[PDB]
Amino acid sequence: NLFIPVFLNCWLAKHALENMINDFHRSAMFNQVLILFCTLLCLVFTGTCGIQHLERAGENLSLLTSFYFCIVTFSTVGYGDVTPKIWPSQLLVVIMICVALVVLPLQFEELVYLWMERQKQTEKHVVLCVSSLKIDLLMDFLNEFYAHPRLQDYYVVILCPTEMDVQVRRVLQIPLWSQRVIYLQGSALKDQDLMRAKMDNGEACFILSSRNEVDRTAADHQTILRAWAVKDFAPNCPLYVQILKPENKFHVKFADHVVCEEECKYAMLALNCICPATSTLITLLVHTSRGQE
Amino acid sequence: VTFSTVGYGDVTPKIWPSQLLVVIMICVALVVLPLQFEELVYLWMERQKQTEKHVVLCVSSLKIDLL
Amino acid sequence: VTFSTVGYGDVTPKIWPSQLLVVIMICVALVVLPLQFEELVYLWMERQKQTEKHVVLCVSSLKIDLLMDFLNEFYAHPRLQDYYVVILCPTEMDVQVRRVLQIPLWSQRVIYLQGSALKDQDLMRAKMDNGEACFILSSRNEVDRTAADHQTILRAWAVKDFAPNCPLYVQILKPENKFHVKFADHVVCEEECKYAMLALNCICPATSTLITLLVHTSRGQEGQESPEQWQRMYGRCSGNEVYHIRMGDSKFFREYEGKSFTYAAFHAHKKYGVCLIGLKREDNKSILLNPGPRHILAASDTCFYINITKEENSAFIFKQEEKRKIAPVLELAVEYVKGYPPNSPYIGSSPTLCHLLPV
Amino acid sequence: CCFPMVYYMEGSVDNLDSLLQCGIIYADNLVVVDKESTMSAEEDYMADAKTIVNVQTMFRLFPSLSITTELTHPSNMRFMQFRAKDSYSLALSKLEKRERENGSNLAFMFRLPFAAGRVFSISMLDTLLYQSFVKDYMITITRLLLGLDTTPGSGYLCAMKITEGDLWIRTYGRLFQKLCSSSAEIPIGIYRTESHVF
Ligand SMILES: COc1cc(-c2noc([C@H](C)NC(=O)c3cc(C(F)(F)F)nn3C)n2)ccn1
Ligand SMILES: COc1cc(-c2noc([C@H](C)NC(=O)c3cc(C(F)(F)F)nn3C)n2)ccn1
Ligand SMILES: COc1cc(-c2noc([C@H](C)NC(=O)c3cc(C(F)(F)F)nn3C)n2)ccn1
Ligand SMILES: [K+]
Ligand SMILES: [K+]
Repeated sequence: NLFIPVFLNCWLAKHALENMINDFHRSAMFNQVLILFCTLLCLVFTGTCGIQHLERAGENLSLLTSFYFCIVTFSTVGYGDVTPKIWPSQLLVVIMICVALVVLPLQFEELVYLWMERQKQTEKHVVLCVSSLKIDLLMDFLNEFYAHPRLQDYYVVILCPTEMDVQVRRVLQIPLWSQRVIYLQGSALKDQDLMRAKMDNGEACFILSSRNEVDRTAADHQTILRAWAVKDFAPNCPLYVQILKPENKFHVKFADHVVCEEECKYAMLALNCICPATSTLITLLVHTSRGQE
Repeated sequence: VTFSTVGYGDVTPKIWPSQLLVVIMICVALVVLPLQFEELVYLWMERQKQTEKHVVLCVSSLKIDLL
Repeated sequence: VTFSTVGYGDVTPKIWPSQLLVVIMICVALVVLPLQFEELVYLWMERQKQTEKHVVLCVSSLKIDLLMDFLNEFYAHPRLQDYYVVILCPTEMDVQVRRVLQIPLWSQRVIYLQGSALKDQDLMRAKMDNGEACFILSSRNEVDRTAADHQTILRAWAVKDFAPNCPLYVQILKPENKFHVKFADHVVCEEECKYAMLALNCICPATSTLITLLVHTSRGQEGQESPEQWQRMYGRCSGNEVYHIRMGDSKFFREYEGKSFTYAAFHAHKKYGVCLIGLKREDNKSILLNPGPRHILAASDTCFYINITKEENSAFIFKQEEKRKIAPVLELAVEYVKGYPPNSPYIGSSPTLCHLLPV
Repeated sequence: CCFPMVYYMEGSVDNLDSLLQCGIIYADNLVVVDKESTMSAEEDYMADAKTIVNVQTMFRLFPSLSITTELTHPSNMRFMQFRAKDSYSLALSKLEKRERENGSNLAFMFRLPFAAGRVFSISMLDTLLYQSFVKDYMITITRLLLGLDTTPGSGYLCAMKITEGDLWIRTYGRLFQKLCSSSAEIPIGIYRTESHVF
């Protein structure tokens, strides 16, 4: 019947647990905040058992009171209702505080390290697959899409292989577009990026050509491959493809609706030569407006 | 005063379930508020990316000598 | 206890000077410690910029596809489950590579060092001297392929100079540079294999498919749930691999020692379903594909066979065989000139007897 | 210069005039090798876009022609002969997804262009190199099958057509027996053909 400090075995339990997590999941940052919580629990456990047992000689306090004292000094509160009044209980509190103040900042440093490493909804959604998203194109899409009362509940997923532009960020942290527009950095040719955007249950996929690209045939090939990949992944997803050059227009003929830029542009120019301001007529006919301008 | 981690101790629980209540409430605060703080700093990082008679200088690329 | 802002109050200054000293001491601490903290975080910001039996992968630019291919092919073997992979790449880690490497499965198995094989410091950081294998891989994405081949040759030379007793697995793009890394344990030429497989596809259809399914480790469990019979059979037969075992120790071919190679191969296929494609005599170092009927098997030969599973792992089918309890093959046996091409374009081109024009 | 019936002509696979001049009506095979500079796209899987689109154009123009292609990424072999309005080709997508769920490295294998031998990827060479860490003989065996290295007394990969007159050999094992009793040839496998009207 002699005191042997068994309560310190929670440290070994934590050591075994962290040795176990390294191999098996049971989840990247959760695994380490779990070790932080286990370290906190082990610290509180060791502290309360030490204070209670060492103050069995003086103040004759219960384990519940010791636990309450240890947690209220854990938060740096220090009520003073129950306080060690003897030599080694005070010294144990001292070393306990020092031990916590040396161990916990290491866990905090590991947590923020992992946080920095980690830094690098509803149904009826619509996916917009582009190559490089600009502010004007995004605003055009939003204005034309959300001008209809039936598509107010829809939210837009944007699959772009490039990182978000600053102006796109400024428009997307607007509260109106914050929860309606989801920006995924990925490619339609990878199936993982396709299931992240949930193409199989999507309402429509809009493949848009990059008019900014100097080489238009390369952009057309990329749009053809994106349309093919989306059709392969989600065959029952209507496609709205935008094609630059008419030669490549028969490769995406399977799509629900295909618009050729050059064909329409030059036909409208020719009609403007024939019927003046035909382009204005078509522009005002295909733009949703209440006629209040 | 126990919120600020001050702990005057002039008024202090002396019965068991009020003590357990302050214990669980401290734990709940320390587990629920850091989530709000992490959300706030996340939004702060995403956010990181006068008088009359003023004059506007519209340039394409500003250098030190020109300025 | 007042350092940690606890302030128990059991012992508290009760006089003018001690209260003043506590006040000034608190002020001094709160003014002098944040300077140390700011210095510490400054140094932390400037600072931001295992086991034995490991394998080093020396590349020029690492992509997610190449890394996944290497991981799938490497860790598909039960013997290499304890190995961890060191990646020496002179470029910084790509975002997709980061996403795959912070997966818990690959977190502690893949180590990424930003460095070059031509610097010995990066070589000892990767612990090449005790490494099990160094994989020098060519950059197929590079526009200039001769420059990439030169870089791979220099990397192989540097690794050989640093760790001579480290087997090298070099991947060469152009055949002209294939004789500079001939010292390596295993060298694969991209163009040679690619164009030979294309030519054979022109000769024997779907030869490339045969080689692709023969060099890929698979249990043969693909398409076993399919309702189509062709998919089931195709995915079952795609699990075949080329295996080698000593003929004396081979339970497949041991009973056929002293017999002809063709007889042994046919009867092994008839009994167990293994395709004995070739052998290697102990006296020579050359592997012979189908030596022929005049070849007499010996207990010291190394027989190469195609089968779903290894003979060591076919204990289940051997125990099932135990649970079971045309002429016959014999156990023993403008005209074009034929010559080698005159001007071999590069060193290492194997001379092949070909149909040739008279002039 | 010493090889008989080996000619060259300047052109490309994207212009029909060059292929018609080389002769694609009489061409048994059309081997297309991707350009070295085409792999400069930031999106890695988009490096094969030009080759895939050109081969698809030639496949649409000449449906009966046999085109063999080499692709950089194995995930793009689904695009070699793309029939968008085809139920079987899109059920193969579900089959490939199911196989990929089980951790299969050979998820691309069930695609029709790959199974028929139309497309391969050089990633198989990397797989071969990693296999040689365990199977040191694998590279030598592969080169011997391709004829890249010639050791005297070593066989070569040939192919024989099973005609209607040889169907009295009802079984592959009986064919094995006949080959080993007549010409001592060892059959590796079968290139099977089925009717799959689209
Ligand atoms: C203020 O916001 C915080 C503070 C902390 C914290 N980090 O270290 C400490 C002090 C030094 N240590 C203690 O309070 C202490 C003492 C004892 C015992 F007496 F040995 F039992 N056990 N503990 C845990 N607080 C953590 C989270 N949130
Ligand atoms: C030090 O600088 C700080 C600290 C905090 C803080 N975060 O958590 C807590 C403690 C753990 N919890 C408490 O104090 C506490 C207890 C109780 C109650 F008894 F249940 F009513 N209600 N509260 C709020 N402090 C916040 C801001 N600034
Ligand atoms: C809360 O988490 C922390 C807090 C601190 C800290 N920094 O400054 C102080 C206070 C102001 N000062 C004191 O406690 C104090 C008083 C005295 C003395 F009486 F003069 F002897 N000596 N000291 C050290 N706390 C540090 C680390 N972790
Ligand atoms: K296989
Ligand atoms: K196998």
